[PDB]
Amino acid sequence: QPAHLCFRSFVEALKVDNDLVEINTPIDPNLEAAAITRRVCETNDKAPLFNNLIGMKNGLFRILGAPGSLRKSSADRYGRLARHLALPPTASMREILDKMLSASDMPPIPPTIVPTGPCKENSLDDSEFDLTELPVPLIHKSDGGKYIQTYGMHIVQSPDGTWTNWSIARAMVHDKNHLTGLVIPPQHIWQIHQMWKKEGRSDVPWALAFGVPPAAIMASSMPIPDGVTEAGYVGAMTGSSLELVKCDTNDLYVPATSEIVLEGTLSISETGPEGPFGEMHGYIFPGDTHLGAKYKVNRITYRNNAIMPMSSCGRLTDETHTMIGSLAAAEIRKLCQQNDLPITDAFAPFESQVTWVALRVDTEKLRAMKTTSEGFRKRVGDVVFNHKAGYTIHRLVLVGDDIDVYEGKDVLWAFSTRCRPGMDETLFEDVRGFPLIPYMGHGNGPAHRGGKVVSDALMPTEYTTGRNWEAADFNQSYPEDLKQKVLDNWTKMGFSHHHH
Amino acid sequence: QPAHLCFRSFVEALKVDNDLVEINTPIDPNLEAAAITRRVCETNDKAPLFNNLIGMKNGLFRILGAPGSLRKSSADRYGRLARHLALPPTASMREILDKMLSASDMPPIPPTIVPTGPCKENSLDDSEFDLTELPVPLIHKSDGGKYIQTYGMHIVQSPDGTWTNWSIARAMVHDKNHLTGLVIPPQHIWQIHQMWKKEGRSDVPWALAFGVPPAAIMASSMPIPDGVTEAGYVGAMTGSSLELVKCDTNDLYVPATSEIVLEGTLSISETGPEGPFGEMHGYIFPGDTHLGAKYKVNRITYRNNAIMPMSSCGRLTDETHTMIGSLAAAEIRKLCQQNDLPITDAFAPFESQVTWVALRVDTEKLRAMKTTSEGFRKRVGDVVFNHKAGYTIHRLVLVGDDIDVYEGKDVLWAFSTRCRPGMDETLFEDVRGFPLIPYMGHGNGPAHRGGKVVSDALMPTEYTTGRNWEAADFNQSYPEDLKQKVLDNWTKMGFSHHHH
Ligand SMILES: Cc1cc2c3c(c1C)C(C)(C)C[C@H]1C[C@@H](c4ccccc4)[C@]4(C(=O)NC(=O)N=C4N2C[C@H](O)[C@H](O)[C@H](O)COP(=O)(O)O)N31
Ligand SMILES: Cc1cc2c3c(c1C)C(C)(C)C[C@H]1C[C@@H](c4ccccc4)[C@]4(C(=O)NC(=O)N=C4N2C[C@H](O)[C@H](O)[C@H](O)COP(=O)(O)O)N31
Ligand SMILES: [K+]
Ligand SMILES: [K+]
Ligand SMILES: [K+]
Ligand SMILES: [K+]
Ligand SMILES: [Mn+2]
Ligand SMILES: [Mn+2]
Repeated sequence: QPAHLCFRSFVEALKVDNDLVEINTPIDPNLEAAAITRRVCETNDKAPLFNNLIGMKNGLFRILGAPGSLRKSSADRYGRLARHLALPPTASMREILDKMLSASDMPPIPPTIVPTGPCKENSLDDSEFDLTELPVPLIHKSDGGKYIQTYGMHIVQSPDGTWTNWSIARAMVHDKNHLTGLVIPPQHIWQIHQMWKKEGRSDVPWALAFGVPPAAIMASSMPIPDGVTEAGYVGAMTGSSLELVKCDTNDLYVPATSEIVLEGTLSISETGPEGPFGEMHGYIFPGDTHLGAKYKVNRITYRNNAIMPMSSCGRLTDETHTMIGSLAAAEIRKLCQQNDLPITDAFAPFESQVTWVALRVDTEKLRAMKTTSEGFRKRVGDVVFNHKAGYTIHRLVLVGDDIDVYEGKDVLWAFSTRCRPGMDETLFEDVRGFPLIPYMGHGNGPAHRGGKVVSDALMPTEYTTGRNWEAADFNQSYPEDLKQKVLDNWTKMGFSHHHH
Repeated sequence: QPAHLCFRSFVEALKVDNDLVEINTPIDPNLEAAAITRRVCETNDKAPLFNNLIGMKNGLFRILGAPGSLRKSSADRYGRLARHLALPPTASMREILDKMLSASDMPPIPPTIVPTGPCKENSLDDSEFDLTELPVPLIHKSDGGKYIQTYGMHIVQSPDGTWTNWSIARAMVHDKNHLTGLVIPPQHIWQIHQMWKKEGRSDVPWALAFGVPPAAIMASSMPIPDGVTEAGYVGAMTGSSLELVKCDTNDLYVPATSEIVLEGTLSISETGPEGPFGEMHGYIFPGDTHLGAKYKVNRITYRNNAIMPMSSCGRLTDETHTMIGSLAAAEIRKLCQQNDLPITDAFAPFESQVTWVALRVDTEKLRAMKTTSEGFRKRVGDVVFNHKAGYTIHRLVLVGDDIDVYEGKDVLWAFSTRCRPGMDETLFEDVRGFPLIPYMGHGNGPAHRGGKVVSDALMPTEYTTGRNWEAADFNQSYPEDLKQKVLDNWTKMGFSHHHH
């Protein structure tokens, strides 16, 4: 099975790529696995595969850390993401995001039901497992639980059957047969949960599949539109119908090659302690436990020699930056274009802890609009910050065509030099805020509202007659023939490779 | 003579350090020298010494580019600055800035007059030179003149004789015997000029010395207080009285080992076209010529085989970042402490194009103040943005004790995650602004006023009971014994030197 369609194949891909380290000696899921993974993520090292995890019994489970993190080289920086999608490992960020958006004006390719698959190789009933006895990781030393769920996909369906959503949301072990986790607005798992709560008749049928097709986990991390079933979007993106098996204890369908599947219910009434967790913005607030959603597990099915993917998230750079930020940016780019805004590109700079998105403007188009910064900033911020795709993003930075938004150095340069603090900015206090950012949930104002800004790093003549500077850099402040002479004589003179 | 006290010795130091490239084949001062230098600065390469400059005649002149720019290695990143000051080449930024501040509560060591020095080895009168016939560089292709003066020191004295100021301000050739240059408030060359203009009797006696003692050019780039004669401050800093010779045509005194000295007058009446120039923030606005100050040159004296230092300034990283930003930050640190503010450290992040300063707060002291963000932000911004040392800086970022302000990644992390846009900020519109920033002089508001902000990246409990998080990083989210085990087994397991 191809790497983008089968997690087990994905693991082999990483091995083939010389992007894997297999650890075959015993590793403790109490902190040690996650510490090694953290170090990998902070240094862009190879992904770790823990084949001998202390507490693994009856095939549950191995761990793969850092599945969507960065490689050291510039040439294949995003190669792990490219391996989620059948792209060359040198694929650019633009190419990855375009692949992720490609299905947005394609017909869905609905999934194909097959009678069995590897995820049915082993099963444990309601008398045979205990989630407290599995080798679930403690990821950060102050976490409020053992976070089994950092890289699987929750599956929930609307009561009417018309929308089946796939998404990542964290969850931790509560007891032998329950998890607790985040289920918060405006996320689709929350929107669906609310539908079941209003109906009031039953708990939500649920499955949580770990080690799913890599293309599927990418869509699970992207804010594709309300009502859109991720399976059919992934089908369209990959050009193939995904093969799904029915759960044993409910009528939901899981990828046939899922490594581990939990089947059960998401309560419409009960809650339990959840968190704290070392989160995407780089912090944990010890003791900050709050009531979260409560999941009951009725059955576990799994592959022989099952592998659990794990994100050891926190400070730069991990899946919460490479996937949450970039995939929200991609959706925001499309949203802006669908609102007739002249945006060519969007990216969430890593430097911003993925809290900013830089929007590259087609300034030819802007000029034809015959508008001003105040008006344009307002328009852009109303589109983005009133939409779910803008939820996680607190600062938008508008830049002109000379800036490569995928290069954080250049975004920081433009922001710092072209946007006058205050005057060139519009604050948005009456929009949904992202409480996980420390300055929101642990800050001086309302955790859930405001704290957003559009920062205009367009210069005045970019609205009127055209750019009126040249950069004071080697590229722009010297003629072509001179630059090439300099480069051709560089090592001759005594000064100092792309792949590396 | 020691490297910090003699430019010629400094050049040898760089050679000894394996930090110099000597180019002995003909190099054109029309763009080529500056293009090579620009490339050096954008790649942290070795400093170029152009020994065969097309147009050099009778010993005027060789060029040294990138005298205060960065080295590639992390261990000796700031080694060129350390060589200005007799510091080890591995000296940290903190150590360099502390050296630059050390003289601020020392008695001055006034200069020593000596009857001659190398700067008198050759001379040209008022019938023997023509500044249009020297190999003055064209530094950027759209510059409005040939900028002879990018790394020399202007010398001007108050009419009463009590203050002799040394400072860098740019200047370009106007004609055979005049320059034009920037002389703008609140700079000391402007303050002194204004004193002479109010007296109204004569033009200002002036000298411009190139290739001065490196310790002297560092102080020339620092906003030490009004009325303080830089020579005596450098004397105190270095523990030695600087040796100065009298000019031939006026009564000012220049360093005995200056490479090149121009003697003349700074007009109190005349102006001439100046600029545009590829400036520190990374831009040139072609055609943006304005009237600047006008200098008359009456005499040139110079060393045999004179060397002219040159800054090919613009995008990161050159002297306008390493020296302007850092030295303003140092002064701001002291200013804050002298105002009873609990600041331990200050630095202008390169990422900000040196337009921000990050201020590290002793939060134990802050807590004892029993204050709030609004009040504290106001206090800090009133101290800094009403003072000359704050002139160039448009954003101050307050951070707690866990942040190393000399590490721009960490400043960006803290800013992005701990300062709520709007609410956690105070805007300052009625302070002097820095017009050279594009968003000021070429922006939507007054070029000379406002556009400043204090951004509070202190979290709420840093004012009250203490930090209440731990970072989600390898350092903080794992116990010591585990971290050390991970590190000790890192290469054993299969994962991947300080000097490199
Ligand atoms: C890639 C990835 C995404 C995550 C998360 C993680 C990783 C690795 C972990 C490691 C588990 C950390 C936390 C961080 C935490 C978080 C919470 C909200 C927003 C962003 C992050 C959260 C989470 O716990 N809950 C949640 O609601 N959304 C998350 N997303 C974002 C969602 O996958 C993304 O928003 C999708 O678009 C949802 O799908 P939908 O559009 O509703 O169908 N997690
Ligand atoms: C290191 C350095 C400093 C510079 C400059 C340069 C370099 C290399 C060049 C390459 C020439 C580029 C321009 C950029 C330009 C600029 C203008 C104003 C402020 C900052 C930069 C300016 C300049 O042209 N004029 C000016 O007024 N001050 C400058 N400084 C700052 C001053 O040396 C610094 O401010 C000192 O504190 C002054 O001394 P004082 O305290 O008055 O005794 N230049
Ligand atoms: K999704
Ligand atoms: K602007
Ligand atoms: K000075
Ligand atoms: K704050
Ligand atoms: Mn969805
Ligand atoms: Mn001064």
